[PDB]
Amino acid sequence: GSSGSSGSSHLWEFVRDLLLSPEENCGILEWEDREQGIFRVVKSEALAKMWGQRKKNDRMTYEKLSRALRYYYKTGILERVDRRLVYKFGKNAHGWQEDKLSGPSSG
Repeated sequence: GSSGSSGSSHLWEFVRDLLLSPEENCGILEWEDREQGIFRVVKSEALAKMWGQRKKNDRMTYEKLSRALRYYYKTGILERVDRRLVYKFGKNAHGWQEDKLSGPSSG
């Protein structure tokens, strides 16, 4: 059977899905680099507002959302950038990445 149930939600996933779902996302993000996976948050306000709705957090706002954007750097899910309102999915994240690139080294 197939439906589409994960069980554990995640911001990095929500914000990412928006990039692959132009039908739901309304000029909220931008694809700075498809290969690298870098994206920009054109609407830092709409980004959070929409996020909260997913977590039923009426008090959801960028200031708060970021909390997870900066906490992802520890796990690798996200990649710290030296730009403004510009984030990039690390290697820990999946779905956005393309092609099969591992490297000359392996375990």
